[PDB]
Amino acid sequence: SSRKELANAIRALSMDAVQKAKSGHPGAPMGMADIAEVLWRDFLKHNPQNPSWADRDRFVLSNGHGSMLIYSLLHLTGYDLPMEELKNFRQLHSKTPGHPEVGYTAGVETTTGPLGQGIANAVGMAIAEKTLAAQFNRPGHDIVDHYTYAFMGDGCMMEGISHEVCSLAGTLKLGKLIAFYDDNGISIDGHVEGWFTDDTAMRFEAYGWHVIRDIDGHDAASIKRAVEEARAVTDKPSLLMCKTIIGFGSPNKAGTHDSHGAPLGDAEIALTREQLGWKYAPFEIPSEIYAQWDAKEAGQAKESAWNEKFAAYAKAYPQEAAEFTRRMKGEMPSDFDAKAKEFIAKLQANPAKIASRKASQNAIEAFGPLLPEFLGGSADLAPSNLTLWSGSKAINEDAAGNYIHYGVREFGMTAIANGISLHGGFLPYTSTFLMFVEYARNAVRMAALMKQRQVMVYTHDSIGLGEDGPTHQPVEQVASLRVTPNMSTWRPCDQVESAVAWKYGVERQDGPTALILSRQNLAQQERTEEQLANIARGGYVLKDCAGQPELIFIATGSEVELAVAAYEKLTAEGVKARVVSMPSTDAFDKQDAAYRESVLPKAVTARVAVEAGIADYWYKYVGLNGAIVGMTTFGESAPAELLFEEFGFTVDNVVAKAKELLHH
Amino acid sequence: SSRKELANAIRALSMDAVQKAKSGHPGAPMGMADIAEVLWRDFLKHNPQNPSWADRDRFVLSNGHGSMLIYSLLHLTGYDLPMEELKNFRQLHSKTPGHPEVGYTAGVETTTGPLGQGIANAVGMAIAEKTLAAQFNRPGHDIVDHYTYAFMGDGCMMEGISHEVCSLAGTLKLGKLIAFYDDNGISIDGHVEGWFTDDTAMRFEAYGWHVIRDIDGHDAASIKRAVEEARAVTDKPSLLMCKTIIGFGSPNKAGTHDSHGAPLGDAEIALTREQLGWKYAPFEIPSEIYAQWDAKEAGQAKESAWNEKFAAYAKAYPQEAAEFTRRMKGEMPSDFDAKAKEFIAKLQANPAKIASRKASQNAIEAFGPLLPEFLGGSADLAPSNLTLWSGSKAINEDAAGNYIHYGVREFGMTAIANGISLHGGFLPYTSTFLMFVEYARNAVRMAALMKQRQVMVYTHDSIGLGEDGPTHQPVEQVASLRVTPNMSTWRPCDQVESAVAWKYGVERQDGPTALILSRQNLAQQERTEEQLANIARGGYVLKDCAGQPELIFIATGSEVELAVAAYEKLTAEGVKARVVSMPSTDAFDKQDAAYRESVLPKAVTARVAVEAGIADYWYKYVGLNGAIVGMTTFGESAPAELLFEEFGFTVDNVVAKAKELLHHHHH
Ligand SMILES: COc1ncc(C[n+]2csc(CCOP(=O)(O)OP(=O)(O)O)c2C)c(N)n1
Ligand SMILES: COc1ncc(C[n+]2csc(CCOP(=O)(O)OP(=O)(O)O)c2C)c(N)n1
Ligand SMILES: O=C(CO)[C@@H](O)[C@H](O)COP(=O)(O)O
Ligand SMILES: O=C(CO)[C@@H](O)[C@H](O)COP(=O)(O)O
Ligand SMILES: [Ca+2]
Ligand SMILES: [Ca+2]
Ligand code: NA
Ligand code: NA
Repeated sequence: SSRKELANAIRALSMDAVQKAKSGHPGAPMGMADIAEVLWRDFLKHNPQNPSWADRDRFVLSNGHGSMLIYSLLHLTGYDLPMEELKNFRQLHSKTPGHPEVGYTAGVETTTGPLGQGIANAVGMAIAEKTLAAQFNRPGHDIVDHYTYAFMGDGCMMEGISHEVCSLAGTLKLGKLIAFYDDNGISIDGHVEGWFTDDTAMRFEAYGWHVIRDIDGHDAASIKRAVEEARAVTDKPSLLMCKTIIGFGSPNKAGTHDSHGAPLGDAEIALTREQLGWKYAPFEIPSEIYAQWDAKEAGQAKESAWNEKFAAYAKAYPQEAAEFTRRMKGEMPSDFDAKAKEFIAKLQANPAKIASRKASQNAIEAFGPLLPEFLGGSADLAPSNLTLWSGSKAINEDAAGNYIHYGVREFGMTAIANGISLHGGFLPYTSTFLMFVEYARNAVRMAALMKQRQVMVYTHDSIGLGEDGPTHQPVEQVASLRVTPNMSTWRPCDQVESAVAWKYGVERQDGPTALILSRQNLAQQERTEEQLANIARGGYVLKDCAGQPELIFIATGSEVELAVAAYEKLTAEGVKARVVSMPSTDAFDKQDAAYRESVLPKAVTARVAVEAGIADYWYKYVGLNGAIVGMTTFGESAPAELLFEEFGFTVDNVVAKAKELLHH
Repeated sequence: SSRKELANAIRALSMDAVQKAKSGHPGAPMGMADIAEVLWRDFLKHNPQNPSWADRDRFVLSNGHGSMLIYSLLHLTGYDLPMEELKNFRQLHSKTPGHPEVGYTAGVETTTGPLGQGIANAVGMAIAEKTLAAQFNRPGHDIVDHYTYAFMGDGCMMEGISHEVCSLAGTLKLGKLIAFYDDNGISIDGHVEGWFTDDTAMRFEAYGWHVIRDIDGHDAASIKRAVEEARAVTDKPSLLMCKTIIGFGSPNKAGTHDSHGAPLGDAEIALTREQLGWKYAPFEIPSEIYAQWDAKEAGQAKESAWNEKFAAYAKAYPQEAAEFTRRMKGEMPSDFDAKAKEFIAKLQANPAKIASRKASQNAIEAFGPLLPEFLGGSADLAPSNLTLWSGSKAINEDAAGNYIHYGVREFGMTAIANGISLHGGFLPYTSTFLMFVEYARNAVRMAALMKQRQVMVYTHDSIGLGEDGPTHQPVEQVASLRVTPNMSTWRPCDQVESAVAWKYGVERQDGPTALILSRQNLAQQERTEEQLANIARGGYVLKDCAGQPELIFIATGSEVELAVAAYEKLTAEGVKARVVSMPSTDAFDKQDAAYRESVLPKAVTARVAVEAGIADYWYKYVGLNGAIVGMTTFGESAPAELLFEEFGFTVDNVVAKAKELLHHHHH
């Protein structure tokens, strides 16, 4: 068959699957099919029989609404994605959700949809390949060597995150990153000139990319030559400016916004079949077309050749090969748990009053030698977030390093780190001031949705940061993290809880962990062995009474010391008081009911929550018959001590609120 | 005095104020002082005695950590910002907070700090000036004519939001926007080449800006020439790339990251005075330097001339002049309240089962003729968010229009709209799918912090959107808005609540209002006159029983219909039940204790919340002895009706959960 006919198989499957679902996006798949045919058939290195092959090329669809493009490609090339799944596009529990999801579908590398994040993930995958190659390749043994290809459209280009990640990709000279821009002139509001007029090629040259202008995206020869040129440029990422017609093939809807996001309609599909010369019924693909698209034979040959290369590497570099396998599987060192517990015990035995930002740095220092998979960084806040340890080596200085200077790019950093975690081989950590989680907020959500391990180091957690004032002082950010599905959030009260939280984060296998860390020094609490072991349960009894409590304080982070002081004053008066430290609500909620009852007995309604964050969260644990010593407003610019007084974080106020609650 | 001596007054006040506070940022004020001296003394059109003059130039410090720069300028030029306030930099309830805050300080135009948002606000101020000029100027009467000047640094340039807003500024040919880039080579991690290597000039060329390269930012004559050039270019925004030395004047810290964000130290300040030739003690400024910096006489003259221009305009164009004054003051038309109430009453009397996105469009259509100040838009989702009405006119087509095609730029859109609201003359509305509030999330917070009026139209609010799936289906986003100080969030259950929420939003002068709107059609509920009036109280009794209820359902948005159906089933079985519609938790919480008790009586603990959003929020209203029919997970890609079934939003499940709750209460 001709290359145009092979590409038209994508067009047919895509328009027909959208039509059957009565939902979805035919335009971009139809517009990009010729580009996809060249990339996938002539260049992409992959094995449909093993989508997890460590050295495969990675493909990312940043314009993820065009999901039928990737489903068509996966089906045609021989992945485990049968025609009946394409006939179930957008249907409950199918392998073909409306935007592609990692884990749902063989061969999907990332979850896209939210514009701009796919290209960010691709930048992270390319950073991962470059760094892993530098760490593991040896003379005569280049076990890491693969490309990262991304498709993206006008939406991704308009989004700010594209500026963040493509600027950084230029600095890092990511020569194996090749992006294809679907330059079709159309967005949802219509012809893009009314709102998008950049000289995109000039912009990307300003980032230090190699840019190929004016590619005819409907001409295989033009596309193929451009990809060859891009592959030959090894010191710069490449952008291929592909001029396409959205909805290519449709007489009446090609080149129109109408083709973006609704079924074409039966009559228009019939006219499109006529225009394309496509004679096959919906969901019919002839054996000649499968034979030319199928990648099983070539893919298995390429993966087998790589396996033989890896076996030879392992004979010359046995310890390195074992590390490669461990890290690509995402497994932890066998002795990590024991060594981390030893560190935690040493902290409990040797008290220190330090900020939890510093306790975090100390945990990175302790873990660093044990976790060569770390690939950490901060968004231009290394000396403030405290993300460097003695063994940090920045990848802009040493490609085999373990640290990224992300610049002032919080959203891009977080979505890059999602690509790093998706790639395999690394454990990313990212960092900024907690307030600026709001810049990165949807990438944090995406880490949780995609079940990715990433430690998110968020310092300067409250009014305790002081004079920088209300634009910087978090109030409501922790509450929002706490209610995000699959997110783990820890607000440690001292250096011991900080180390436990770090351990919890690195040991997660199926989602991210946010650490909520202080600028100001935090006192260390005394703990029994049982209490020390129970920090990891997220909530535990720190101070107690004999018998059933009359009053329970629930406190987190920097406010535990305040709650303890109130407990001491009320205990001396003869109140049966308790203090619960709640560093992680999510870990606590996952405990068994007997444990939760032992900490927060259901019969004890006189509960006082104490936290320098938004009060409304705490109704979850205090109900309607308790009290909350929290924030209800933005902060103010002043020294931290005076802010804690101004906002009621005083022993007198905590005691008064407890007494008012006990007097009923 | 020489220009350098006058600039050195800024350097002295800035380093000394930081030193006294033992906190703050001396580097950027010291690096930009010469640029500021030229801009403020030779070009800026302003009156220190009236910071609210409608036609003043607007200045924005996007690198807001350099707050002592703006406090020095305001003090030296004669604003009501006494030296004692500079001595109280970063102290509780001073007029000199660590990052500048609009409202705290005479002459501060916006609250900055969070990088990139100041340049976005400036783009919005420049859009506002261009649009207002096109709407109001008449032949011989150019009553709107002012510049927007912004300072920004490497951090703002790295941030994605700068790409969004500067790309759009290029499309809109904002010739009165002039930005100065503090190109000093330093960020917090050190020398920026390790992480920031853009050819920034070429980037801005790609946006359609007029770029002036390689300006010596310590040479007044060079700066002045560059500003003159930028003013002469009327068809492009301008970027002045000013090469500066961070901490200029400090022998040991100039050009270093150490100068960014800590006091220089007393010993270093002494050496800096010696290098600069600045002899005056901390907080000392001689009368001769005030005489050269003061802007009161020139500012009076400029505003007086403008007032005479406006008087001539008002004689020739009396109705237009009255509209200009009304809109610049942020006042509403005198008949708006009555006309909006008439619309709301007509909707209650004439049911329609439509999506609340459509009810929103219908409210825009109804209000549009009454509110010529609207300056609305969507982030490339006009046909989905339903933000156009018959009178919309995009400003890229006609500069006197009322609508902005923002493109796929949610964060930039929202921070531009903050600039629009700060400028005066307009009532902005912005729009995207609710999920993508997460892209714009800190700009929403900034609108709340700055007490700005903006209506945020967030459609596709739940799993009810269907097949687009979990990356698009909000779950926890509304709860995040609900816990934001000074935010107002409305999740209307029908077209009537939607119109009430729109009215509330446009009439809310001291903060923003988010509308949480459905893709799918919503049933209209029956209401008495009192219930209709009670929608605006945020939470109200929609269905009731005689005597104390056994059970109270609390529901919002699309789930009110489900809660009412469950109420009807249980009522028919003899259960004493009540339904509370809670379109706005923030408005409900602001009602007095007696009203809140009347809706959610403390004696009734068997409370069932029903909302297709994160369950954990609802403990606030149901306590520990109730039930929540909510989401606890991400969504799924499927038809909406199957998702509602899958996730338990069915009459059978709500009734079962309510009966299970009652069984537990009884035993
Ligand atoms: C912030 O994140 C975000 N915001 C909005 C949308 C909705 N949306 C999908 S596509 C597109 C605009 C056009 O995107 P574009 O790639 O040009 O596509 P085609 O129409 O296929 O050419 C828009 C506006 C999204 N998915 N993600
Ligand atoms: C997302 O929002 C955000 N993130 C981080 C910061 C902290 N910060 C202030 S400044 C700067 C980096 C350097 O900013 P830059 O203008 O080059 O300054 P100078 O050091 O004065 O040259 C950084 C990193 C902020 N305020 N806002
Ligand atoms: O610019 C910033 C914050 O935006 C920093 O310079 C801080 O203002 C001070 O840093 P720390 O002393 O809190 O680490
Ligand atoms: O691209 C998008 C959403 O990201 C749109 O095309 C929607 O997928 C369909 O729009 P509505 O029918 O919900 O308005
Ligand atoms: Ca497009
Ligand atoms: Ca700088
Ligand atoms: Na290349
Ligand atoms: Na100009």
